[PDB]
Amino acid sequence: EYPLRDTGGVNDLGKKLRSRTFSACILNSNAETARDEAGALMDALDAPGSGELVHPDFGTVDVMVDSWECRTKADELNYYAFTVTVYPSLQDTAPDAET
Amino acid sequence: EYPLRDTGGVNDLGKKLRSRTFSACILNSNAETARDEAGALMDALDAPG
Amino acid sequence: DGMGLNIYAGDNYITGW
Amino acid sequence: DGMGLNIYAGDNYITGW
Amino acid sequence: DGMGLNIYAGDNYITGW
Amino acid sequence: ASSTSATVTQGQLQLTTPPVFESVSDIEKTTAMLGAALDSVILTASEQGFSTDSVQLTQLRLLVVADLEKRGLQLAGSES
Amino acid sequence: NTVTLRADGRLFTGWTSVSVTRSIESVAGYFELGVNVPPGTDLSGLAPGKKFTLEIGGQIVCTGYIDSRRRQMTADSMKITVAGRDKTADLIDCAAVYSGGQWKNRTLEQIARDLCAPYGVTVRWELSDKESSAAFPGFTLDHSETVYEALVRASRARGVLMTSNAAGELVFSRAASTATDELVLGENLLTLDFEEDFRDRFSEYTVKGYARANGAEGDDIDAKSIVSRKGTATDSDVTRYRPMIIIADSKITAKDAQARALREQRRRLAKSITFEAEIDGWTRKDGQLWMPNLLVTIDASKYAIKTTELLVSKVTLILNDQDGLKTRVSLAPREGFLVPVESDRGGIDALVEDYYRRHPEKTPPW
Amino acid sequence: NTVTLRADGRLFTGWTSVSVTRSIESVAGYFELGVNVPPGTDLSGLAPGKKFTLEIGGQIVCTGYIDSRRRQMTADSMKITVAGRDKTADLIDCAAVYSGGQWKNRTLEQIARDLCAPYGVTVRWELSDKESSAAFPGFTLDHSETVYEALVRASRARGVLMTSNAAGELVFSRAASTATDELVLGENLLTLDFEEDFRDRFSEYTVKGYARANGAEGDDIDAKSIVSRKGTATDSDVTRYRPMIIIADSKITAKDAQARALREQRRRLAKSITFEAEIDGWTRKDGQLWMPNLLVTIDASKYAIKTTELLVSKVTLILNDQDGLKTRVSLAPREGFLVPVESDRGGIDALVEDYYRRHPEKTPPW
Amino acid sequence: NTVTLRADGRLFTGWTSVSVTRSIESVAGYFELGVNVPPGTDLSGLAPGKKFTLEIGGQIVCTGYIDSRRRQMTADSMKITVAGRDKTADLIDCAAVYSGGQWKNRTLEQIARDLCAPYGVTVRWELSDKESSAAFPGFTLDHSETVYEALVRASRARGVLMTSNAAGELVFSRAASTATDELVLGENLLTLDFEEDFRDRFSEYTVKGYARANGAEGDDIDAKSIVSRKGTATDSDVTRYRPMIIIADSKITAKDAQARALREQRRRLAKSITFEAEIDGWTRKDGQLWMPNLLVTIDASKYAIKTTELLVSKVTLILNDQDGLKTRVSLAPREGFLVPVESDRGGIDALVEDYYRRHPEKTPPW
Amino acid sequence: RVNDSALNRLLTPLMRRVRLMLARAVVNVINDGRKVQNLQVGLLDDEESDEVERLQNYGHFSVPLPGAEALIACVGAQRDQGIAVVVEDRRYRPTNLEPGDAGIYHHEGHRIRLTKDGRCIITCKTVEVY
Amino acid sequence: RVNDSALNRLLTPLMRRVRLMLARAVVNVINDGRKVQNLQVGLLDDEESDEVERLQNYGHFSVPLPGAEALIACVGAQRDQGIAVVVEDRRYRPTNLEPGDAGIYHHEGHRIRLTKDGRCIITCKTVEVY
Amino acid sequence: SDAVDNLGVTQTVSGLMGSLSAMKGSVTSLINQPAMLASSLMGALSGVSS
Amino acid sequence: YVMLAAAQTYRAEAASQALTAALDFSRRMDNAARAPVLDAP
Repeated sequence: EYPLRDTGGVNDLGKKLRSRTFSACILNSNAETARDEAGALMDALDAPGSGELVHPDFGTVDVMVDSWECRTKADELNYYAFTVTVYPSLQDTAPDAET
Repeated sequence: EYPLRDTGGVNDLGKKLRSRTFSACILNSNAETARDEAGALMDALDAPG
Repeated sequence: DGMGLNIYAGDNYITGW
Repeated sequence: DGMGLNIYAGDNYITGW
Repeated sequence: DGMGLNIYAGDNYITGW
Repeated sequence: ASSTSATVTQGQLQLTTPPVFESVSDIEKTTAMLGAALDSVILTASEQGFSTDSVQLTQLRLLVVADLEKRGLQLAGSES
Repeated sequence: NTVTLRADGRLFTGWTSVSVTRSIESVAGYFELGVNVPPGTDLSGLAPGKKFTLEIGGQIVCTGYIDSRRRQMTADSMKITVAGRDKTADLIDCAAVYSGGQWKNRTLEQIARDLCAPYGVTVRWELSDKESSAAFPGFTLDHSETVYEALVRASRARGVLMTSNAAGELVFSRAASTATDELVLGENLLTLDFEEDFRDRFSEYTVKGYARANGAEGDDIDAKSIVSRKGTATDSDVTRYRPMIIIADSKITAKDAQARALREQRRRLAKSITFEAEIDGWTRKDGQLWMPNLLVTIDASKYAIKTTELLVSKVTLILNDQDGLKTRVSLAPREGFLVPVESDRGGIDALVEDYYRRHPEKTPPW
Repeated sequence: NTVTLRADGRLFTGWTSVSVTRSIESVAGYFELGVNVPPGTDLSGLAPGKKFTLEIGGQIVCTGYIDSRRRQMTADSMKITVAGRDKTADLIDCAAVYSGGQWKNRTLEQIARDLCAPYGVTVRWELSDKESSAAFPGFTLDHSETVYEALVRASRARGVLMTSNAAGELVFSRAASTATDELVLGENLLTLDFEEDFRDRFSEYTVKGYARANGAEGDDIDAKSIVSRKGTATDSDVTRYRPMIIIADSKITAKDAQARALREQRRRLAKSITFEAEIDGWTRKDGQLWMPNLLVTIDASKYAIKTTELLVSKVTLILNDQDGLKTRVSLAPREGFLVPVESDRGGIDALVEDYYRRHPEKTPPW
Repeated sequence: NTVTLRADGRLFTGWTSVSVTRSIESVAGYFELGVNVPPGTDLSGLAPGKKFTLEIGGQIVCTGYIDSRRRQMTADSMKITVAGRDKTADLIDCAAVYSGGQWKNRTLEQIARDLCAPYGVTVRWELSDKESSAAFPGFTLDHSETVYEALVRASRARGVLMTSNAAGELVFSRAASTATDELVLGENLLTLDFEEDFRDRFSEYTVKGYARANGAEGDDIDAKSIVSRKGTATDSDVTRYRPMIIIADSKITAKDAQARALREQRRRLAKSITFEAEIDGWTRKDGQLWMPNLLVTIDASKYAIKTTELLVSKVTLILNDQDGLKTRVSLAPREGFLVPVESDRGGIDALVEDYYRRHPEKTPPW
Repeated sequence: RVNDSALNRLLTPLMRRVRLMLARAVVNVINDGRKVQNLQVGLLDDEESDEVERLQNYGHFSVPLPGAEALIACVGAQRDQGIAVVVEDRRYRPTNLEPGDAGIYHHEGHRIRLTKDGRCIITCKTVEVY
Repeated sequence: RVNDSALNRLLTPLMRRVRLMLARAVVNVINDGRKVQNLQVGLLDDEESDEVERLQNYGHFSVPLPGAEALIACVGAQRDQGIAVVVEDRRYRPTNLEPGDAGIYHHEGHRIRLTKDGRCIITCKTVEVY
Repeated sequence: SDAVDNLGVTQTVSGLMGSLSAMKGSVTSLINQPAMLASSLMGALSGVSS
Repeated sequence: YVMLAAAQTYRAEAASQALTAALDFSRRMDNAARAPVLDAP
């Protein structure tokens, strides 16, 4: 935006990353298998590296987690809620050396 | 995100701390044992180490 | 610029020399 | 460092001397 | 003051002279 | 205008061109001629000045032809 | 329009932040780039001492050697940078080496070409003056003096200003003459800044020094005129008394005194009035990059500014993420970067010299 | 209480931000104002070189010449300022001009009046001492030395401190004697700052130099006493060894050495202990403005401070929007701005002089 | 692990913010503490001039005299601090006092012990060299020179570096030999910073000066060799020409020339490459505090860094509320703090000297 | 001391004193009544200096004529305490001598010269021993 | 001017100019054709200075031999305007004299010496009055 | 000495060889003084290692 | 005995240094997937 001028605009600059996110739930009829599955999900989300996310909406992608939650309510004995946000595992150098 | 280019870099440095939080309730029908338990839990919550 | 203005203004107490 | 870089670069107009 | 304290403290490597 | 105003380019900097290198078919002919001549030189060198000369000349031929093809004809966004 | 760094061996194209600087008030142009790579990869093509050549698009801006490379990483961030200057900056911090410290009868170009020989820098002389090429009756070198110090000492007395070319050469530059571009407040300006301070500009600069008496002139010059030398340059912009006296730098005659007095007055004029603008594009209106020593027409009349023509003095190109493509162009009056012979707009010799000075592209008779 | 700037021709009343500074540790008082006008209006009454007179309410604070004027405009803001100093600041950057560089037998007031004649500054001498008026046996001027440099060099040897008046004159100021105002922590203080650092104050300052032998004294002085001169001044606030040796500035005698040694000790005392306060009103308790050289009584006893009387050293008046009306007053001990003759609280001559020193409003016998 | 400040009379244990500094590139270690007390209490025990001894846990870090104490209070907040340096800092700002300026035939340790006698600082000499103990054929003292200036000049001439001990003494320190600690990127690093600039490192340093001709040597030395002296030290890290010429500091022989030329090269090497790290614990791995002059093994391979051993150059301990317990440790190559005799890893005398140099804990023959 | 001009203002006086320490001068008036010769010298331009002492070695004396060129060496870089070490009179100097010579002189002949092969020439007009 | 190295770069030239004001030199060539003696001196190392004028007091003259040690005193701290004030020849100097003496010599004897008890000794080979 | 001579086929070992020759020549002096003998021997070993 | 023990100690230190050199040689090589390039020194 210029001073004392009306016609303005914007200039393009690349494209920001695709920040995917989803909400998941772990529930059973045993209240112990549910806890075991929730623990497995915790320890698999909190792992070093990038893993094959499979989602009915996203598809098959390779992402690295950024955050997650595990909410229960002390009244629902089987329910465990999760909310995850993931970023694509795009690892490319800046200088991009050539010959 | 690298300017004037589509691609961007993402790198991992360790793992964040687990910020576990919970809520609790302490009630007793004596209406004085409830106060005693609440005070004991306050003292056990504010302590070194 | 607290010291950068004390140079342009006078200084009856010499900084150097 | 606006002036701290002008020392390392040239200065055809001498700062002192 | 990062440099302003190095003057009040010693400097076994001289800054000038 | 002084020389500080103008930005120098690589050709002038290395100077401190034969017309054959202007068009496309002439570039193709020149590359073919250089490749054939250097290949003949390598084959002949394989009998006098046996080994090191040939091993160096083959890589020189590869580098020269690669430079000419990658910079003269294989330009970015060339269509027919 | 990609910035390629021709380091030793291979090209490097993508960057995270670019900042290049160029000016005629300096003997070098520094560049600083920001690189981002996965932790653990090899960064050996960008090391101190490598031979670099910055190429913006298809044109070369700087050439020389890499100076510094910073690498840091904290609990939540990672930053790597790289720096460097021209090959002309090799003279700034390197001590001048010559066998006989004294040049008897040499000109400034010859002295510079004899001093910048061991390093590799090439001297370029652009002025076509008849008095700027006047040889030194004697020029000695203080020991442990850098090439930059020696050449600046000589150029100050000659009135010339020394600069670095865009190809790493040394240049004794000449100010431009034709207005090539236009900067206006309404069309192509994002930010202006006009400072007009009179804390340094005086009225009468008078330079005093000692005459020449070493050798041949010692049998001619008398005792009093050895010590009694003087030169004057008067300014009309300051109306009160405001004088200034300058002790000379070397052996001084009357014409040499007038020359330096004028050099000092014009340098003060250039340093007083300053214009700064932030345009949107790296490229010019014609299409080339923005570089120093360009005469432009300023039309900031909506802000009640009465300046009409200025000469650019500093150009810095930026590629920050928050900025985009910007270039902060700084401007100063042309009359501050002139040689004492020329002026801003008594015989046949004078008429011919005036013609060949008005038309610089013509070949002088010499 | 409007700040009117009497420029060349007409008055200017409304301002957006005002900042005025005054001190006795300086030879000028600078001001900076902010002006806001529609883009395109003519701003020519506020130009560099114009003769300005700042007038707060109905009283003049500064008078002199305008120095700088900045104008900037970005995509969402617009800022214009103006600056200036006194007419005494004309001496600071101007080179002293006199015909014969040497004054044989003159006093400091006469030297200053002969040096400040071409410019227009009027010299004012307030000290009634008998030793501060002692004539110089000889005083020469280094060529290309500013009037400020020469007068400061002389005043340092004399022990006097040089300042600028509120009407543009030069003043050889005298410290105040009567406690006029009161500053307490409970009533009229918004912010205090008490710094007490002992990184510079020493125990024994001793000055050494060369005696006088040029001419008439050369037929009397011997060889050893020419080089052997000394003066001492001891401080009782530093209980360790902590000495200091000072090479003199000019030809020295014993009494002159003692005077400089104290001058140095008292300047160190003044620079060591510093008080700073932010009061609410520009005006004083009586009603006049706040100005330097005033003896105030400090009652900051709720903060366990044991200082009782101080002397104002710097007053800066502010009219920012976020500030309102403020004046940051800085304070230093009085014993740091005295002449070596006087002291902070052997014959008939001594008694009479004491009486006429305790009562300054009386006329001395001279 | 409590920081007790033994002031004059009693202990002081609790603090609000603590910052201590120590280095071998300096002659003192400064500290700064913050004290919060009810407004109106007495803070006499913390006054300028008191004799303080800082004690971290059960160990003493600094000892000397208190320098400054700041007290400020506004409408919202209130802050009191206190500062101080070592007793070795008593020499930095105090002028050296000796009866006869010239020392005829003395060594550096004897000169230092004669100069630091009036103050109270004790000199400690750690080097076991045979050439660093070579006596000065003559050493004069510029009048009004501080003890710091004189001893630093002498130490620069000898190649030794001077430093302040942790007990307040002067020390002519010796660089460490055995790798005692390990700093890795994955285990015990919160933040690293690796700067590697080449704007100062040259290829060939060469020093020139004047020979010795005063007195006994004046009957022997000829005319030309008085003026013709030279010394050279070449660096192999800069591959371009890059020379440097140094005009010497005192009377100079060939061996002395090379000594300073090397000292200069090693100081530039130390000042060029710099590592900085923020570890979590004040204490070391064994348990003692972090102090300068320690040889650590760097294993920052994850960030592609090829340095293996470094020497700590500066340690600053912090106790801020936002920080916790931190100590910012700075590292420089060991080869920059060596004497010109030793090197980083022609007869029987050479073999014995090599053995007793490899094994420093042994007693030399002397 | 952040701006270029501020740094110039801060650093100028030291260089001015350095540049003004040593100086040349001309001699206009010589006073010999004092125990040390008092010259009246003329510095760079529009600058005089009265009562400037001249220093000469023990055992030698000479009274230069007006117009001689002196080397004024200011003591402690003050432009005061100016002392004249040498006063040369280039208009009256003996020229074209043998490689090894030494002798007194006067501004019209009068040479007591010591020449190569052991010759103590005494060229005067009326020599008077006493 | 925040960094140590930047401050060193800013402050070095002034100290270099200070340190290169007073200097020693060796005389290699003496030219006497000019009205002032022109020496060809040699400074610290790999540095020569041609046509350096020598200043001597009025009434005295002498032509030193090559190899004498001169004290070059640069004017205005420039390494130009070099002026030689004193040129000693330590190889040919009279030694072991009485407390109060004053004379003139030559590089092989030839002493016009003034001795304590009123003795004007004139030791030469062939003295020729004129 | 044999070890150093085997080393010296590629490098320059003349200084160490001369030092060893001097040590061999001055054996009778070293036998009487024990400290110098051991110090010189370890210095020679370190010289070989260098 | 002293000569023998000293020789053996230097031999052991040399062996450790040789291991360090070998591991540095192994570390020199990269491990990231990179496309090949024509080499010309």
